[PDB]
Amino acid sequence: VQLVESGGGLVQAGGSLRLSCAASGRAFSRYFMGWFRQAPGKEREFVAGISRSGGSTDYANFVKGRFTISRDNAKNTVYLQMNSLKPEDTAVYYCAATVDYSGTLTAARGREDYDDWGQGIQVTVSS
Amino acid sequence: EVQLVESGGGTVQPGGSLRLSCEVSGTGFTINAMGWDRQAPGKQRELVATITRGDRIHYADSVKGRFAISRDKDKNTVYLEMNNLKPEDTAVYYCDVAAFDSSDYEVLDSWGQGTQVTVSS
Amino acid sequence: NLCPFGEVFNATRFASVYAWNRKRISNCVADYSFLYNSFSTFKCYGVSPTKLNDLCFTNVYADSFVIRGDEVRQIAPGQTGKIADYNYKLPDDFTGCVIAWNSNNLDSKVGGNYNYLYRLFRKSNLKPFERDISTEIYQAGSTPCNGVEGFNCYFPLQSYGFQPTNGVGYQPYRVVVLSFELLHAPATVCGPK
Ligand SMILES: *[C@@H]1O[C@H](CO)[C@@H](O[C@@H]2O[C@H](CO)[C@@H](O)[C@H](O)[C@H]2NC(C)=O)[C@H](O)[C@H]1NC(C)=O
Ligand SMILES: [Cl-]
Ligand SMILES: [Cl-]
Ligand SMILES: [Cl-]
Ligand SMILES: [Cl-]
Ligand SMILES: [Cl-]
Repeated sequence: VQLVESGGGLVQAGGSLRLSCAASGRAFSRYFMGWFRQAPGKEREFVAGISRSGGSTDYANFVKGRFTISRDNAKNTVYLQMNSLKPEDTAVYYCAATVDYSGTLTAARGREDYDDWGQGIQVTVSS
Repeated sequence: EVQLVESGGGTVQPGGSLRLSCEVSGTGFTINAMGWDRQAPGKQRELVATITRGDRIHYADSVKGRFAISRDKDKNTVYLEMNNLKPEDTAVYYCDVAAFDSSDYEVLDSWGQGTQVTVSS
Repeated sequence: NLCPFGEVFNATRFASVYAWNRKRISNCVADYSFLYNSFSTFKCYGVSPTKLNDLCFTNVYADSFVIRGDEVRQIAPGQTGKIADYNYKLPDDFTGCVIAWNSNNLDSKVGGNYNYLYRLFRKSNLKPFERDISTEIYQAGSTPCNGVEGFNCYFPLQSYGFQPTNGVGYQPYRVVVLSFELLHAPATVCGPK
């Protein structure tokens, strides 16, 4: 399955951005979806996760209520709305998918928990 | 952790031989492995030889053919016969036991205190 | 007072998976903050990890052991494979979280660390949370083994043999499985709330 990201780019501190990630194929309602970020000089780290039905969300400790993850299964797309952006948020942002085989997955935060990745989009928050 | 007793070791002339022994005493635990590692003054710890459950013997490449490990047939002691010793075999040798409490699976693994082996004229 | 998760996660020694360790967590206040600060796997089933500090459970278990990196995916409800089938099995209705990290720096050694074992063969799959530490010879073919190894007759445990140059899928990973059980009984393992 191919994951393709859009959105992102440059923004002024305190502004907002929406990222999206569209999946190929017909299995998208099977997937737990995650967003990860990779900032200059650090490894990739979890940002947000959402269950296959959208019933459960999960946010890293640095989100602090600022970002919303959402999905539209009828468009094969997961979204990350990012508000009140800080320069600390500058990073390459990745989409990722993992199949919820048991139907009960409510969080997935490890780099090794996902098998398919989007290409990464640069997000830059300027002072 | 399990209580270990090591014996043997010390100084030997190059080409000579030494026998190390490592005894694990007591009861109430199940043994997964008993063996020897070694660590030379600069370098990291490496396997020498070990015996795992089922009497499976594993050797490091640097000792295969010169060292022999064996299990005592009447107690939980393993022996390392070191033959044809050479200066590079000089190291601290450590008994290395993996075991667990047979009732509550508490991990009891232990390194020995280490025994110096010095191969020099 | 504070629940001793540190004794589990930061234990210097971990169990072989076939002899996996269970620690029961009870009569204590559970601070889950350490989960949000590191791990290569962190999947939860039926529970939201950021809610744990406001939740109460009747039993909490922490199960721990070492497996290969490419086996961590078998520590999940519904999985199959030698580890899920023959060593450590989660129930379909598992509620809890599975946490793992690469432990190459502690659990491998030059020339190989053979101290960690797993069960390669079994006549039937484990039931959820079953532990098998038996060492009968496994009959893989039609001929009875009569307790002796031979063609088609195998000792059932195998050593991983972790070497620091193994590919990351074959390196050792330490795993902690946290079970949060909400039973028909008072729920006395709570977060700070
Ligand atoms: C296992 O040990 C680590 C290292 O001591 C603990 O992590 C530290 O926790 C304190 C207080 O929570 C923090 O101030 C440090 O920043 C942490 N250090 C690191 C490197 O993360 C960890 O809490 C322990 N695990 C458990 C379950 O108690
Ligand atoms: Cl948040
Ligand atoms: Cl939807
Ligand atoms: Cl929950
Ligand atoms: Cl069986
Ligand atoms: Cl690999």
